[PDB]
Amino acid sequence: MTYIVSTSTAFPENYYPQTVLAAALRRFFTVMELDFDLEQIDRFFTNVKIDGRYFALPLDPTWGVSISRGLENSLNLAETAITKLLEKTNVQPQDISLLASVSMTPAIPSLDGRLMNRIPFSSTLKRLPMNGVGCMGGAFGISRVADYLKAHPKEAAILFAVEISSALWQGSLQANLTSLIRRLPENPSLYSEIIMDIITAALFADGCGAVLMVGKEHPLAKSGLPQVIDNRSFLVPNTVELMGLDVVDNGFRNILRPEVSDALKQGLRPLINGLLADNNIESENLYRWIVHPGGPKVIDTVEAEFGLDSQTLQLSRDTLAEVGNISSATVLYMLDKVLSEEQSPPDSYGLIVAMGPGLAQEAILLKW
Amino acid sequence: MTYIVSTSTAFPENYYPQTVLAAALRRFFTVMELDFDLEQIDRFFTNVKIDGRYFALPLLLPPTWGVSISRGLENSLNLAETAITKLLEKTNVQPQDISLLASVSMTPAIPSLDGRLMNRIPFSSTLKRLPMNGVGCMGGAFGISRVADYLKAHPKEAAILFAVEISSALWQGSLQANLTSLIRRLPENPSLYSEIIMDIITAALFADGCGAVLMVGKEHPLAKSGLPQVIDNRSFLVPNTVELMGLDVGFRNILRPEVSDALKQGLRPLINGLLADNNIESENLYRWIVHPGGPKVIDTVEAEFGLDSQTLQLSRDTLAEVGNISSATVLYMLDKVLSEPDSYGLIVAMGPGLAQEAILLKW
Repeated sequence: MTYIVSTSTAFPENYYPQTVLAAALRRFFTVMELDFDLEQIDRFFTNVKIDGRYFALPLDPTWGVSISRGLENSLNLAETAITKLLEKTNVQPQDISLLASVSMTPAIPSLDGRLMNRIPFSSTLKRLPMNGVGCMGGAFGISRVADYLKAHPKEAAILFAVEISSALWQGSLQANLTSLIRRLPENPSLYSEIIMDIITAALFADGCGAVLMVGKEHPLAKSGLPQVIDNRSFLVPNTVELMGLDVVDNGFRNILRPEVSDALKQGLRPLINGLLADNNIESENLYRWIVHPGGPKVIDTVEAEFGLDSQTLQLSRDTLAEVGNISSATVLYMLDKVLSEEQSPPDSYGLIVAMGPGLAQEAILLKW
Repeated sequence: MTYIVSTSTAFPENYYPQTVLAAALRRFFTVMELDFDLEQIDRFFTNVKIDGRYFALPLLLPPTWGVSISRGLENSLNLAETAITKLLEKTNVQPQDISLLASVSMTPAIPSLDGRLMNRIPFSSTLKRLPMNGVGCMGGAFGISRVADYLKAHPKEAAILFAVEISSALWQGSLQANLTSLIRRLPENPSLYSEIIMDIITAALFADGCGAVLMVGKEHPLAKSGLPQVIDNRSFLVPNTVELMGLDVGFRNILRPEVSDALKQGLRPLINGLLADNNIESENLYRWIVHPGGPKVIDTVEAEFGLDSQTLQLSRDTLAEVGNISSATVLYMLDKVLSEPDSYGLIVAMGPGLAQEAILLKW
């Protein structure tokens, strides 16, 4: 089995409290003289339960130069996270066999290839650049690397996830919101669309997380480290339209439909109960959950679906409170917290759970 | 080791001769009255040695970019489903019996193409997925490598890789806008001349298509002895070559001439190493399958390894019949070889990074 040796994170410079971001969006609503209840901005920016977010891209361009900036910031955060991971484990870049990445940032070549020009990996490094997975990518990545290390038990591998959600604030939100409020009196059907764009504006933030995992025979694979003993994927049929990221002319639009939390119920239990059953364990046997905070409603749905104590998912709400939704990186950040400042009984069980576009969910069974 | 048991292709409905496509671009130049020598169009459309290309998207005086991406997405889905279904039918393999679906494509898709296909084909809801990007024309070869590693740890499982690219999306407005902005800015800046030629070469070269391959572990029932085994694979990235090849965001294909030269930096260190740790000399290779980025790339590989000029003939033939269909090309090539004796072979491709991938096969 694969061992989680260590983790690290990296965040951009500017941290805005949630009220400042809501004031910015309201200012845009007022300046363009858009006709939408200004208090609807505050309601959804407040009830997402986020205290403040990191933005790599300014709150004060062209879509080309915005993406170029986002590429640069993605690379910077990934470099910082990988470097501190290597230094805290005392591992040289040439001893890393596989470098896996997840990020919605457009990058051809991928961010991992780009990073080999700033960190001295060997030229024959294997790379695992994934995409089309959105918020699930963090957990997704662990699974893929875990599978990789089953056949490479002597190797070390690094996964990183980095997202620049603030790129939506570089024009896409503005253009789409102006058109939608334009048509609201013409066609009230679009009200639910504006809400979506506001919720997206209230929800998503920037960040990067990284994790070093090793195979069984690797010199760093010691007792007392979290072991990835199994993982599983699930895709809820006929839910493509509930979540995702569409490319539009001026930029992207984020798809997060209100149905999501209900749709998730179709996959959560067969995924998890099936995984645990196939490892002769029940959901009550889990000492800890690390559940991606899709939002307060997503967390509540997991709580209800598994009969969990109201404190069992507090890490999800805590994470969402301090950094917002940093998409694929969130779970890694959470895992980082758990490894760095929380205590795990020997041989206890943990479960990483994430959801995202498809609508797809990933579940990973950890053992201490 | 890992076996390759079958392959399939899928192409759009319309096949345009290279002469028609060149004439289309010249028409656009002339209607806009762009001050650029139109004989450079023919030249580079002729010099790429492509006789025709499949274009999924309409052949341009442009619709919305969101609409173009929607069409690219739906066409990519259609092609991949056609190829996957053909693969499954020709092997009599049930979709429920597939353990992994890996995809490579530059068509933006969140969720990925492989996820959306689970609604078209009855894969089990717990299908493992490997959706890859950022690799361009290397993806096909790249994909095979990553699937082989997977099946190394899952020796009785089956996986499918598909590669699908819609280059014709770049004819839906990006090339026109870029070429006009460059040409009517050329009098101010004579440095932009290079930028124009690159676009022409892009317009001359890339095409649409899809391939799929079914791969199995070693204990799988389909792992018969007539099939090629992936016995090793290696990857290599040339330092400080990011700006030579790639795709920047419409989009703009990046393909600088120096690629041909930077290519030399990677190939021989890669290939010679991969053969060396497998007790194999480059001369006793029965077969080569080299991604045809262009005839200049094929000639570079030929000279760098001192090959017989028929050894890479499959690359020139492929480029003539289907053009450069990016990550799918080498699958379309593999499909030929399987369908057209204790010997070794290698698949070689190159793409953005600038990265190269090499795979050692044994039949």
